[PDB]
Amino acid sequence: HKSEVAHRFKDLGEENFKALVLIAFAQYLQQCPFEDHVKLVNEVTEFAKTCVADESAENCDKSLHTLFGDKLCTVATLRETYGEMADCCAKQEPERNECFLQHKDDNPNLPRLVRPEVDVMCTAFHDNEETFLKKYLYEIARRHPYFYAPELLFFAKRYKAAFTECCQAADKAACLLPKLDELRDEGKASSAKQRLKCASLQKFGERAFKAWAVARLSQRFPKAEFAEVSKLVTDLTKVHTECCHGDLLECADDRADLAKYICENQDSISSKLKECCEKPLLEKSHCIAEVENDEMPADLPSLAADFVESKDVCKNYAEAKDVFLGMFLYEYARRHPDYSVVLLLRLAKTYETTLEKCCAAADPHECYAKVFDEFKPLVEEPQNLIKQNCELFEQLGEYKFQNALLVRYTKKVPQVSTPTLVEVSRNLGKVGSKCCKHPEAKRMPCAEDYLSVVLNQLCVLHEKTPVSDRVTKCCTESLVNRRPCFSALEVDETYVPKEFNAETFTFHADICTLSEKERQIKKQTALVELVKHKPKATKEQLKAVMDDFAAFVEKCCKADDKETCFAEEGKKLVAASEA
Ligand SMILES: CCCCCCCCCCCCCC(=O)OC[C@@H](O)COP(=O)(O)OCC[N+](C)(C)C
Ligand SMILES: CCCCCCCCCCCCCC(=O)OC[C@@H](O)COP(=O)(O)OCC[N+](C)(C)C
Ligand SMILES: CCCCCCCCCCCCCC(=O)OC[C@@H](O)COP(=O)(O)OCC[N+](C)(C)C
Ligand SMILES: CCCCCCCCCCCCCC(=O)O
Ligand SMILES: CCCCCCCCCCCCCC(=O)O
Ligand SMILES: CCCCCCCCCCCCCC(=O)O
Repeated sequence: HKSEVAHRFKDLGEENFKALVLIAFAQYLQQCPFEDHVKLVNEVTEFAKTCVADESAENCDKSLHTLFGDKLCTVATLRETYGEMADCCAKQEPERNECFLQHKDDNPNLPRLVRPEVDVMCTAFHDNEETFLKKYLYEIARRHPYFYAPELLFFAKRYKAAFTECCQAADKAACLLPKLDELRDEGKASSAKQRLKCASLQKFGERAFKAWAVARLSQRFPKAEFAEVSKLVTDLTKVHTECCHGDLLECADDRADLAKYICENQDSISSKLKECCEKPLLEKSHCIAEVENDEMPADLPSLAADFVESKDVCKNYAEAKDVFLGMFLYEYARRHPDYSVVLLLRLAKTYETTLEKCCAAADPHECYAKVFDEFKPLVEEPQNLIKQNCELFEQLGEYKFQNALLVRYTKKVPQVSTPTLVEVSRNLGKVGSKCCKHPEAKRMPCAEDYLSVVLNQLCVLHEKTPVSDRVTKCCTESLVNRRPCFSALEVDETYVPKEFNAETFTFHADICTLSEKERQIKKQTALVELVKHKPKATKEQLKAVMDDFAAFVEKCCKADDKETCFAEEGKKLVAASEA
């Protein structure tokens, strides 16, 4: 249409318009102060209206990329503050915006945002949330310059919802802290999931991304015929591509295009999309990616007919192989929402290998007549692994559970950072606590999601500075093999325990006045070093020693005097436990 500026304002809404404009500028001009942006966001919302009023107002017919670009190159401290970047202004069109895109900083050099106190948070809220919420939005925006504007928008309107319901409450913190934490982790398990969709696209290939796409998409839209899922896949993949590139506009659009094709052919695709395609343009796509598994036609056969028995199997393969291996995955995938995508993938890898050896051969029919056998062991592993993993967690709490994982993944790899062996140890915890709260039916997919991010923030931290091969081997490995590879570590015979240095195992009264989280971390931390010291430690020598540090805290951080309770009663463990 006529002037893209009005098209956007009218259909997005002055409100949303500002939010996204704020974000968009904040994602590029990471250095400039919040107050600056506010001035931009109005100077622009004020201009925009000029078209929402008579779209043929000077400059309205310009392209948003030209507009966006033109006003960047208007900032002033552009060079003084950005430099290199000021140099895109002398370039051009297509080239000017692309130039700008190459200069946004993955890892910004700002401080960690401290989370102030419920009280000031509240007080500042009731107060003008405009700038309570816009500033914090601005803050998150610049620290994560690649996060999808509209989505960051959606988080925010929940962070808004959050203060709404707690700030006006009895005991505030109690209400909100949980929520806030929950919204926090929610965002990392989204930031990282967004940064993983891409690497995997660049590392393993377009074929791989598609494979995954057909899998996940079928499980979700099981009554959609293959050619449909197939069409939805090619689109996704492209969508997932221009988005990884990072051109927030082209990205947004595609997602909208694909968003509304689906909307316009739901009968072919799904039912459960009724209540999402009634949403406004901005959410259409998000709502959908989050839609819920559609139901199966139940009456559905068995993959045996089409993939083992017939004849022509070998022929239908050769005749264009991915189509085939795709169909295979489709069918297998749609009949098993309860499997995590990568598991259907080895099923595919497995099957693939099998032909490939089989159609090359004396008698294929009898050569592969029996793969489904090769599948059972694959499917059963993660099922046993989740079963007894959620069972162990049923006994011990999140806390006592981590501590299990803590010892376990230290003996298997005591080279790694202690703080790291602690971070991940817990993150795992939460995953247990999360996804064990589901039923078998939805257990595995849910783990793959999280486990897949956690079990990576762990790699990069290890890519930061290497410490093990095994950990580095399981990290170079394929997204498909990455998991088992970990679930297949054994405990480091080679090593020699760490070197007694006590200043460690010594706990001054500090631990009385600390918080729930911190107390546990100081405990878990020593929990590790201790294992790092006496690696061959038993599930019973430990349990004792641990029951000892207990009632030692109970102790010291209790009866009248503290402060040397710990100290005298302290050393009465240090050497004290050693047996
Ligand atoms: C409708 C607009 C309302 C205002 C929008 C901004 C509200 C957000 C308020 C944030 C206030 C708290 C800041 C803080 O201390 O948070 C710690 C954050 O770093 C946690 O960030 P998250 O929102 O969990 O992650 C969003 C960024 N991700 C998803 C790219 C990682
Ligand atoms: C030091 C790094 C630790 C790596 C973890 C080792 C690999 C296995 C970790 C066990 C998981 C413990 C957390 C938990 O309580 O959940 C149960 C998990 O075992 C379930 O995960 P999986 O069934 O492997 O997830 C399915 C992912 N698959 C299907 C692609 C393997
Ligand atoms: C060389 C040997 C020195 C021994 C001390 C050095 C490291 C100590 C090793 C234990 C590390 C802590 C283990 C852990 O992760 O949690 C332990 C806690 O659950 C202890 O229970 P608490 O509730 O703190 O104690 C309560 C006391 N009660 C149970 C008697 C009431
Ligand atoms: C299997 C879910 C298919 C949903 C297709 C909706 C496509 C909208 C854009 C896709 C981006 C969302 C990423 C995701 O679904 O994980
Ligand atoms: C001057 C800049 C105006 C910029 C407005 C950016 C608009 C983004 C609209 C995004 C529509 C997204 C649809 C989707 O994500 O599914
Ligand atoms: C159109 C997609 C065809 C899917 C082919 C099924 C074979 C299993 C794929 C497993 C992931 C492959 C990883 C890789 O290619 O290195």
